[PDB]
Amino acid sequence: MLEAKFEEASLFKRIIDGFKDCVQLVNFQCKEDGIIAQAVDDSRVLLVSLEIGVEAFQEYRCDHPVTLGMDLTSLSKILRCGNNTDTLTLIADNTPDSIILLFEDTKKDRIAEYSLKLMDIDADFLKIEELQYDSTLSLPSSEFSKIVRDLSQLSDSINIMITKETIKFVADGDIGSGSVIIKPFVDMEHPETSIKLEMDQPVDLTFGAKYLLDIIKGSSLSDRVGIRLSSEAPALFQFDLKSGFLQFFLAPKFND
Amino acid sequence: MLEAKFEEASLFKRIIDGFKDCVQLVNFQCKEDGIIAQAVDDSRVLLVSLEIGVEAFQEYRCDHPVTLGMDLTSLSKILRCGNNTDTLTLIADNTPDSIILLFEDTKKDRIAEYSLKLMDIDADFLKIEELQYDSTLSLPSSEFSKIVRDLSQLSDSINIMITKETIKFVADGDIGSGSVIIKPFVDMEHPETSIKLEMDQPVDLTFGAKYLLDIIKGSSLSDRVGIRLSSEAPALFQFDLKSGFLQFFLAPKFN
Amino acid sequence: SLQLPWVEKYRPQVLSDIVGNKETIDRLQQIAKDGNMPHMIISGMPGIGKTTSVHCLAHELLGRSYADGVLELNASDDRGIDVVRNQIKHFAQKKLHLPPGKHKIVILDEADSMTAGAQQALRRTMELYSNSTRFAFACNQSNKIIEPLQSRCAILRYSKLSDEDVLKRLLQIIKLEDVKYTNDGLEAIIFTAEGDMRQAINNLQSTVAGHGLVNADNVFKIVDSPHPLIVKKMLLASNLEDSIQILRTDLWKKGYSSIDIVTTSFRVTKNLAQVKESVRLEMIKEIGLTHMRILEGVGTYLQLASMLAKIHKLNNKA
Amino acid sequence: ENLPWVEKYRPETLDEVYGQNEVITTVRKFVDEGKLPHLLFYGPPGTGKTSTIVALAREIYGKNYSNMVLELNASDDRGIDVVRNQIKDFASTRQIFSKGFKLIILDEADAMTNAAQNALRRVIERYTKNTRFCVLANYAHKLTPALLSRCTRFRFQPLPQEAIERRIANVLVHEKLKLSPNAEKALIELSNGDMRRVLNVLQSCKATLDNPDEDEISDDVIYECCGAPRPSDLKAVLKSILEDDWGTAHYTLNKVRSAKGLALIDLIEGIVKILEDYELQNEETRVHLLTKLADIEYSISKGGNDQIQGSAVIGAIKASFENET
Amino acid sequence: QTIMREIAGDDNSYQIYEVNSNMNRSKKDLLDILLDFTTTHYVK
Ligand SMILES: Nc1ncnc2c1ncn2[C@@H]1O[C@H](COP(=O)(O)OP(=O)(O)OP(O)(O)=S)[C@@H](O)[C@H]1O
Ligand SMILES: Nc1ncnc2c1ncn2[C@@H]1O[C@H](COP(=O)(O)OP(=O)(O)OP(O)(O)=S)[C@@H](O)[C@H]1O
Ligand SMILES: [Mg+2]
Ligand SMILES: [Mg+2]
Repeated sequence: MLEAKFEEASLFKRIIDGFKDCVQLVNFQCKEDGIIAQAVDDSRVLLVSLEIGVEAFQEYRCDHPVTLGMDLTSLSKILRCGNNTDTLTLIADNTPDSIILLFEDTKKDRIAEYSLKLMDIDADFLKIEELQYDSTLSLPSSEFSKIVRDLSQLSDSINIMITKETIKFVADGDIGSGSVIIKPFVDMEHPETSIKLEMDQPVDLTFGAKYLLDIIKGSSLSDRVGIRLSSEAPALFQFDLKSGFLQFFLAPKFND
Repeated sequence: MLEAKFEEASLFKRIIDGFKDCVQLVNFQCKEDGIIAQAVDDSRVLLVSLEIGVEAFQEYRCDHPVTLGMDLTSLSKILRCGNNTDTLTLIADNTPDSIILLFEDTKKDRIAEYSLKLMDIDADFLKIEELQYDSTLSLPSSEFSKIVRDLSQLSDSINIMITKETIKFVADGDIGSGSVIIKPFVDMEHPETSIKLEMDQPVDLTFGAKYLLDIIKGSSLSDRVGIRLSSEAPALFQFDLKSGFLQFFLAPKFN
Repeated sequence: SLQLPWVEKYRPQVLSDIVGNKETIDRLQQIAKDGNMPHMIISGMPGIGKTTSVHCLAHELLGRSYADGVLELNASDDRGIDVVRNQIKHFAQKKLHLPPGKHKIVILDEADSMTAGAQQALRRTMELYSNSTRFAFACNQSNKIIEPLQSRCAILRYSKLSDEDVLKRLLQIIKLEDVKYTNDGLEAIIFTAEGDMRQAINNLQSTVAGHGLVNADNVFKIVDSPHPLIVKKMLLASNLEDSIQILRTDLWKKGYSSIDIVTTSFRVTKNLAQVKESVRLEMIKEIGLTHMRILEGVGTYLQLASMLAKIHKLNNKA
Repeated sequence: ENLPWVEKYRPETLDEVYGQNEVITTVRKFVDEGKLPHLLFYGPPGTGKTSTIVALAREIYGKNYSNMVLELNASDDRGIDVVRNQIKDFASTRQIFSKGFKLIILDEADAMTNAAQNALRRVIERYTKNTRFCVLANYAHKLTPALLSRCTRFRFQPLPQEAIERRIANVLVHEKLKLSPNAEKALIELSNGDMRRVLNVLQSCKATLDNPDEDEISDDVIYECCGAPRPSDLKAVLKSILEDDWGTAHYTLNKVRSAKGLALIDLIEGIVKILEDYELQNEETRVHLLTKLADIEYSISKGGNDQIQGSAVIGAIKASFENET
Repeated sequence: QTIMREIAGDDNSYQIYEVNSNMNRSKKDLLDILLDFTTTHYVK
């Protein structure tokens, strides 16, 4: 029960590229108001949630909810075959056993259809608890990715401190240390590079380098990343989209 | 205390990249006139001598002389952390155990400071004395780089024959032989592409191909390369800078 | 939440608080005061205060530079050939400015679990960079460290803590913790400690937490070992039927394995004084024979019964 | 359903752990207070250590127990490397959690090596703040003093009859079974503080019944299902040695051993246990009997010919009990 | 080292390249270095 039609095909390619490294199995839940998906890695440190609304559909028909498990390695391999001219169409029957990926052009009769077998891991746990965050900040995805790949070389743990009207990234390692402090600004030419920060309470907590590199590979989805920080709570790193958002729930580290 | 401010952050990155592959451990001895670096090869064959003048920094204090022993791999790693528009600042305290690299910007947005832990290195002052090199040939860096790059695949040993004001590169092998010959000349349209020679006595020396390939990694700081060969002294491959020189001391083989 | 154990809450933060081995501790204090710390291998039984001594010496030697001048490698951390060839060598080659005489300390705690090749690679590392860093091992067994490593260090063999030092520090802890003590209870704590000071502190803490006033009976309720008085009565009874009944009921039916019964019997007999020395040694020989038979595989009830019968013969006769 | 009675009748809470009462009371005081130090449950197998820790972990950690508790077993194909890997990954992750004190249940730690035990001690010391260990073992003499000093030891004793009989009554009525009093006494005295053995023997006795609805289980059924010497057989051998001729005693001993498949070691132990109940006029009788039978058992363990060992048993008993007469 | 000190007469003159066990003494890690050291002259 799914008639998913995408106006652009490569956007879903960046969507799965964001999913790729973090987790290898997601059981998608397709509903009448769009497609949602949530998964947790094997180490139970990183939680990925995907929200896709009807706004990113030329036409959508999902009258009955459908559970869709699909290998992201196989989907990535087959989605690399999608041209920039063809458009994606997802079709699922009653109790699907193989999801069909369909491509159609506009000026030439070129049809590309593919079949993907599903999984039956029987895991559909969806848990969301944190709806408030002490610190909310946004910055370009390229900038945050640059900072994290800059500080991951020195240490396996990167601190994100939020001191009064300033952002501070600290990473102390064997070969040395590194402190990248940035201050919010409003670029009058365009807000695409502006740094916005909301300050309620000071925030001081450390994360993992490998996990942070796992989140920042979703920078292809959107040019802006929203970071929500709060003490003794899962951090949030969202990538805004036209119909929804792709946010990551990450577990901090204990220093004692 | 050391406070050296570079006009461009890419200058020090290029200088480090010029010799970051041949040597791993380098002494950055700093004094009032500027920064002098001296790293010997791990094979104890080639010596990299670097001098940076005061006029290469926007600001340079250097209140007292200080030695900054550093590992080239970690230093190159911390240097790659920045943009060309950044103003790299070298900060070190009195008797420092760590060197601070402050990456500022033209507009103060991303003021990022990186610290590098020092290493215990036995400093060995090996400045050359007054030497009368028998040959002194200077050719553009791109030329020499191309010749040795394409001609080291023919043999492991490279012979730069110089006789009767004629430059000849020789590397003989069983599959074949490769010879490239260029004559000195002066061009008014582009003097930087000209060839000069101030030969005094004939010399015919042979050095390793790998080490010449390592030397030409410095063909990114100067347009020309200064070579001074002596029959009974180590060779001197100098790359003249805007404020100093990056000279390579290649040693002769056993007779 | 949790309460800090008296093992950790009353851990000596200075070298003077550490009791036992007065000569070695005084010499370590002098080394920490002056400097030029030699390579050492502190070895001995568990719980006598080896790791505490190493950490206190490192702290007193360095001061504020402890964080960046000491690298600790326990068994939980990796100590393979790659670790020795890279991390330890880079730490030794690190340039840290310390006060004159002071040196960086490489604390390799539990060096008896280290592989032989790592120890061989450590030898050249300590021999080359000895002018900047000094190594400090801490092993339970000193024979597990290779002779090349032992020829470049001053081997320290910490001895078992005597009853006097344990009693002194226990009295200190009881005095700062407001603990009601009795002579029999403290004697029981020393007896169950057997030179393991950590065991003494843990037993005191358990007794105080559970049964308040530290009586000998209260101490012998939290040791989960055969009661020394019960075992002494079993061994020294003039009626063999009573000894057999005691062994069947208070020891075998209560779940005490043959090894624990033999160990308690040996300890009690060694501490026995009313019997003659020859009788003591012969009963110890019988207990050793029974322990041997248990180690071979025959650890049944009949072997312990025969041990009791032989001890009864030896006591009543001869 | 089609499951063994061992898992079906597991103690789902701390109130169903019979026999051990001091440990359960201390554990309940621990959870009520909130102080849960590192625990070491050790004792004879089947005493209820794993049941106790599982019940406590469920009681504290509600529904999150699946993710907040990792149950290890050092006897598996992991070794020091993978075991350490799993412990540090579970203890240092600090996953998104409702509270803390992630619990690690390391079963069969007496098979862990000395280096592995020292490494486990170090890991316990490092991650005490967020992770609590409840290392499980069966023998305390196979554990290094380093691990023994970082955990609160809680010895488990073999269950008392009052409990074993209570669990007998509980299982019997629910499974609709009848145990005759002699058969129940035989099972209680044969378990030797092993509830798992009780459950296995009970299930086998259920399967043995032609009509497992109202058929009462007899003494012989249990004594042949468990594979143990009947008291009647050992008593007959003992009385044949004590009051009959050498040839008749040898015939009875060989016949009983062959017909019941009974080794000489079990015969010696049963004879000693039976003779303990009886009183002897002299003491040299008991001394000589115990010493000679222990020597015979030790020689049997090493090896030899069984005929001479049986003759030695008969002669030792006869000489010892002619000393008293 | 003492023989080198006596032969050279100075500590700085002799150049002994010690291949110890604290490093990786494999062919693909040291053959080129040792061949270059034993083939050409040390810079001095
Ligand atoms: N002589 C002593 N004086 C005071 N406290 C002591 C002494 N010996 C041991 N302790 C205490 O008992 C504990 C011993 O800790 P450690 O020194 O780490 O044990 P260890 O001697 O290294 O033996 P291990 O850990 O089994 S290898 C600490 O809590 C000390 O406070
Ligand atoms: N005190 C007890 N109260 C109730 N049931 C018990 C008790 N002790 C054991 N059992 C039962 O007997 C079996 C023992 O299970 P476990 O506790 O897993 O064994 P264990 O005591 O941990 O010893 P092992 O052999 O080392 S797993 C289970 O079926 C329990 O239901
Ligand atoms: Mg220790
Ligand atoms: Mg178990």
